[PDB]
Amino acid sequence: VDEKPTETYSDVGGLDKQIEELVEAIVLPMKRADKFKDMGIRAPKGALMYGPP
Amino acid sequence: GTGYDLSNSVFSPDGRNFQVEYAVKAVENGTTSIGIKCNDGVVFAVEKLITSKLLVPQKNVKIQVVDRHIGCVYSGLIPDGRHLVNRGREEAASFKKLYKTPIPIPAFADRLGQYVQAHTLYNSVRPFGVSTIFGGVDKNGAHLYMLEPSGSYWGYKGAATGKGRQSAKAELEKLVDHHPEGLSAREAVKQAAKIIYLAHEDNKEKDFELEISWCSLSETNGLHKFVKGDLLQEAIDFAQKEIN
Amino acid sequence: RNNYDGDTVTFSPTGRLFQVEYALEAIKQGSVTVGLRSNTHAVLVALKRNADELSSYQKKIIKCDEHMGLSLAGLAPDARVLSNYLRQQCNYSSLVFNRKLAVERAGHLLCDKAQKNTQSYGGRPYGVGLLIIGYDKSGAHLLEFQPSGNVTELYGTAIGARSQGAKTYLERTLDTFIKIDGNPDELIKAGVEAISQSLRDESLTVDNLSIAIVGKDTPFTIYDGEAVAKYI
Amino acid sequence: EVIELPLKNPEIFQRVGIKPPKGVLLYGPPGTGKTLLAKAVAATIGAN
Amino acid sequence: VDVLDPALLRSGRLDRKIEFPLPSEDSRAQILQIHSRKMTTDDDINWQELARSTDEFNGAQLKAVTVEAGMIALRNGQSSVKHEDFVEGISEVQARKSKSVSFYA
Amino acid sequence: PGRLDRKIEFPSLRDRRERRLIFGTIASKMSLAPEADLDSLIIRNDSLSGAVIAAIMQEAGLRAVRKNRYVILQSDLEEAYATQVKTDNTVDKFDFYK
Amino acid sequence: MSRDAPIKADKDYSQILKEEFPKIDSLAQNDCNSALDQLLVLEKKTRQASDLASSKEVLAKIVDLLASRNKWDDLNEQLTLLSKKHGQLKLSIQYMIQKVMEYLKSSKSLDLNTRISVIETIRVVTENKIFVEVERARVTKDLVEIKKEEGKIDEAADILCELQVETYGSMEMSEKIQFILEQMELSILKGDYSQATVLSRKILKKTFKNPKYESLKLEYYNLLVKISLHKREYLEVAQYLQEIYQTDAIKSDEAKWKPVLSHIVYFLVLSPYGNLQNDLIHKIQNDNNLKKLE
Amino acid sequence: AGYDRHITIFSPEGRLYQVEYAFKATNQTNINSLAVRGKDCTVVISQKKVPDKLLDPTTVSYIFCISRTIGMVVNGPIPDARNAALRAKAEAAEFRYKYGYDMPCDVLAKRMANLSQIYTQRAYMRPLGVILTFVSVDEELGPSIYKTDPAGYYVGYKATATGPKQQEITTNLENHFKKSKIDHINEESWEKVVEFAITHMIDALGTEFSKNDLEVGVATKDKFFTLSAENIEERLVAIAEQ
Amino acid sequence: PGRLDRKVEIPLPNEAGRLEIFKIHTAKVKKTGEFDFEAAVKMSDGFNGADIRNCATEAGFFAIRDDRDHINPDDLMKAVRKVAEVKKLEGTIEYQK
Ligand SMILES: Nc1ncnc2c1ncn2[C@@H]1O[C@H](COP(=O)(O)OP(=O)(O)OP(=O)(O)O)[C@@H](O)[C@H]1O
Ligand SMILES: [Mg+2]
Repeated sequence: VDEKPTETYSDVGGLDKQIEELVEAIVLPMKRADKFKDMGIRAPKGALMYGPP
Repeated sequence: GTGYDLSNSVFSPDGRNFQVEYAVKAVENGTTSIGIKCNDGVVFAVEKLITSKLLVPQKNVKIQVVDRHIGCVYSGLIPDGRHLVNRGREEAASFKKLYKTPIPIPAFADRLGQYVQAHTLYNSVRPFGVSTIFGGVDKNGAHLYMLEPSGSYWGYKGAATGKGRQSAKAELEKLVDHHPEGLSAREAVKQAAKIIYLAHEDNKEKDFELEISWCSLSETNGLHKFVKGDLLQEAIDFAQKEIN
Repeated sequence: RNNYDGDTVTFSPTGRLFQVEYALEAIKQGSVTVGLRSNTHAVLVALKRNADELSSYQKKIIKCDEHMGLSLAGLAPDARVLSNYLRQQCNYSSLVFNRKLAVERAGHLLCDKAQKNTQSYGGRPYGVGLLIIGYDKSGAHLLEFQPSGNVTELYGTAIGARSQGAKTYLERTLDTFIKIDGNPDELIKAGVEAISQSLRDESLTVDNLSIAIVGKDTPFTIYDGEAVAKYI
Repeated sequence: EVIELPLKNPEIFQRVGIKPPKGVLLYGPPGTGKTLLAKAVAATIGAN
Repeated sequence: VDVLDPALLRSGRLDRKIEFPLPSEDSRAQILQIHSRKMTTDDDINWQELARSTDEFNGAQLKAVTVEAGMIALRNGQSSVKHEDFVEGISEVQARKSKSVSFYA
Repeated sequence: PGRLDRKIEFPSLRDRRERRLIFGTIASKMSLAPEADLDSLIIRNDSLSGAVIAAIMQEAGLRAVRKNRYVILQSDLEEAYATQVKTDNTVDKFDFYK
Repeated sequence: MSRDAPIKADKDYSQILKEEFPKIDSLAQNDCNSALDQLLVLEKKTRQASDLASSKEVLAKIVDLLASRNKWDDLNEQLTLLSKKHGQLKLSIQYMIQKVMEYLKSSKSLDLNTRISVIETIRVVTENKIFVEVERARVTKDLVEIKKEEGKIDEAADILCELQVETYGSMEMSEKIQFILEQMELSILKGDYSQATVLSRKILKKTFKNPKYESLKLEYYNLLVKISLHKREYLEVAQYLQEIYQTDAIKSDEAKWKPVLSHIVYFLVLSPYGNLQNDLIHKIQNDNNLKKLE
Repeated sequence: AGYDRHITIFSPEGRLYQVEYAFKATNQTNINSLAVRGKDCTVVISQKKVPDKLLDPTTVSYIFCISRTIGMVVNGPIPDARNAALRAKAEAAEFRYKYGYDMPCDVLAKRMANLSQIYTQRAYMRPLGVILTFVSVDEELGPSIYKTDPAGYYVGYKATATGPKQQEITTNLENHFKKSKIDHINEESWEKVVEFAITHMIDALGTEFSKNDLEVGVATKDKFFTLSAENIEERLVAIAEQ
Repeated sequence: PGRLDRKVEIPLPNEAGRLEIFKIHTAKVKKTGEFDFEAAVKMSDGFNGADIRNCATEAGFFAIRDDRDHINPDDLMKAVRKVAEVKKLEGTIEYQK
């Protein structure tokens, strides 16, 4: 780390649905880890971001 | 792998013709076509995707008729399926002149399977890439086949192909369970619609239009015709009611 | 890879023919044309190209028959074959059944013509898309032709160079031109508006616009020049 | 057959008269749990 | 994605396979305004106009509408960007230089 | 020369004489039963090598221990031969060049 | 298959004719063959799930036949007919064989009746080996014990020794051990101690090391004493009684070690002077057990 | 390295790799056939494997009626199965009106076999992947079985088998004929010769069969019919009962 | 072989055998009581064991959004189609000798 600063998802214009899918993958198994313990599923080990450059 | 495509008659070491398997993959990208055979008929329903909301609605069909009693619906490339039905109308017509009767469904099954087979046998044509579900009613009762682009066919109690074959084969599999008896063609009209509605969650990006056709011995005088008007609206209400 | 072009007779692993898609490309590179219709008329308006300013443009509407007509977009040698084929059928209908050819039956004959090149080794699927209008006994119709051979009926469509701008115009104004019937001027005017929007780095000229029309009491008529200067 | 029966007792394979075998190849298209199989037999027998 | 291995891409490893398309007409619009919140903004400009006229523009090309507008504004010798400068910002990148190459049309 | 003069080839196509001999000598070191016919596995496939004869017998006693049996039957022998029969096209049973 | 009407109908039928079980049993007094054929019609089905359910009803009906001392003959016949047809997969009949054995015990039939029924059961199962085994070995044990009292005890040595070479199954280790020790006991009586030895080498001695088999370990060694005694090898007999001594039951109970310690000592002296006899005799002296005996 | 991307171009061993990959396409439906000779019949019993429940089983078949006295059993794939069946039928028809009599098992099998050779002779068609076995009782040869292969090689037989587990079928048959010392089954009605073919197939594969899982075609003297599933069923409890 | 005497193939799970993998992981997780899953799993294709244990995981991202403490047949079947869809853009399945 070099302490990378935040630039928030709002300054990534458009592409709302993709950001919500990508947030499900990385952000929320950490946060709602209360929910992985309730539900009893396994954690995802990564999310691929592909597309045209 | 690599090799033994680039030709359409070349055997693989495994014992196959690669290019012919790649045909089936094109059929999978095509829209969902099902047939439910019934005890005194057959029902064909098809999922006709809406390119844009500028399309004229109920004026474009992937249903085509053959002779005056044999229904056909294809999944795969839209024009390839057309080309294969035109050949079929001429063949059904030659049979009809020659013998002074309409075709048997087993008769048509043989003839079509030879025309698909002919383009897998030669080096200067690309094999077909459509499945075509067809059937109708004859003396010997109702019958339903589904012809694969490989040139393979069998009878089916119920048949599905296209993007939605994953959902559709499963719904039909419940249908035999709930009715081993046959299920009337009327109640199968309402059924045909629900099957498509759940198969349209594999092509969810776009909107669809539901077109139902049928051919029934006692409620259509052996003849194929489009299901429209009140029968068609009731099926919509049925599918809408249970999906929510 | 891309070694599954080079043959129009080989399916790719994905189940496309690359060759037919590459035919779809050839269209975009040629000129744009717009179709739209009502229920009393079908109208085609087309951007004509020139190669230099001693050249006097190139005709992209061919009269098929007096109740049919088409525009072209893409290769011009491919266009000539199909507009000729299409005319055989219209003449046949007059000679054998004394009957105006129906747009829908026309289109499926065109479909066939295409699938003939697709199966065959040798030849190419045609490098041109046509937007076909007619007015028969069942009133006005408009079909969109493709290299694959798919004919699709539509109230309005566009193919060719930068055609999204015209399709955007069309979408917004779909219902406005459907409801207008009896006034030939308004459908003419509406198509004019669409093709303006299609353009990028150009302006309309009196010799860009070509207007083609068929109706209930309108013979096939091809307007160019000072005939599109009432409706510039 | 190959791994767990000569491991437990190689004495019955001497009566048969063949050499005790060793070696298993696991091959298949991935995600089929060839590693999972290794972790399942590691759990249960509890050897080195 | 077409050259990635089939043992690489598959669950257990990469579980989510999220695609990013070329940005839609609205989505394009949104990107313009998000770069324009760091520089001069005029109320002559209409960002819903510009979005429609960009057809087959990916997001980096849309940074190259907004950057290149400020290049037009400087070449003028303006200390202000106008809406026109943005249209001529669209003509800078298009993957063409305003052509087609044909021997048939 | 000065280093190798003999370049003694070792083949994988072999012949019917030497498949027969390698089998009886492996079947003289372990149990058999009266139903166990070894001279009918050298004709069905024909491009078998010496290591695979050491696969076939080992696997014969793995069918035999599945049943829990002290001898090797013709049912055991056949099942184990169908594993690692080899797919080779250098075989003769599928020929017409005779 | 392709039709799902037969699966439903038979599951229905089995439930329905189990509430009519009293009506059928009363009609059995009237015509036992009229009643039984009702149940047979069910087991003509081709669905194995529903065949398991209708065989439950067969088992109920067949008690009356066994209980009567001339109707058990038609039991013999019935077994034969049910098994040969298809065996209804291999599931249905397995359940039947298991429950027939317990009914034979509770009827208390004549020794003759009990043997003939078991002899016909093993005839059916001869060449089958699918999961019959688990049951078969329990089935044959009913002949052996009846045959002990008979002058047919030697014949019982033959049947039971061959059987376990073909039968193993999935039975527990304690059961397996118990048959093989019984067989060794019948081979002492047959007079082939050498044959007994071969059967002793089948079960590993490593299998004895746990305490659920603790009693079995005691009888086993003691049989190996009798066997090398018979051939008059006193070094082997000396070593076996030493195995018995180290076993926890013998060693801790005050009474049980006594006759064992006395016997090791008598036999060790009778051993041929080896290097083995040397190491072992002076181990005996190390023990404080020995000093209680005089 | 050249030499299965072409029909006609030989390998440097003198083999045609592509033609042999057709002898290896007969496993694609994964069924086994057995046909044996009795003393007044020729029997063919092949699997009917109906994989799915969406299929109606009574249209699934490999046994084709070719002509009044001629059946054919197919091992290998359906598309080529149908091509083989029409040509043999077409030829059956041609022979009768041209030469004015019924068609024997030899005459048909030789003609198809020569036809396979033609299809390999040109590079303008491919070989088919199907193995054909013709079954008949012939007008003066009696029971006849002629196997026509994908190259166009044919040899007659007392008994033949085809499919993935064919080797397991082959040992059982060999041992029978060796011990009997006849080239026939001496059972004197076809109902027990059929039972005999079922009997050997259960033992070879180790599998039970049921009504849906067998197909049986019977060539009898001067007539031919393929048996329904309920008649096959009668046969199957006849086996079980002795 | 002779180092390597058996060569065991693990293949794709078959149509009956994918639902047998599915049944164990639905022991593990919470659910509304489903049993019409077995058919949907069975005629859905393009899967492997790994992706089956992902079909439960992807079904709990729909549970998260809607706000559900269980996996419905709405949550579950929507998830089987989503996993299925991505597998058939890439991950062809490697060739096996
Ligand atoms: N047979 C199974 N039963 C239940 N879970 C399974 C099964 N097969 C696979 N899984 C799941 O998939 C996971 C991934 O499988 P694993 O990585 O072990 O596979 P592999 O076939 O060796 O592939 P690679 O080595 O290329 O990653 C397991 O941790 C488990 O969650
Ligand atoms: Mg691994």
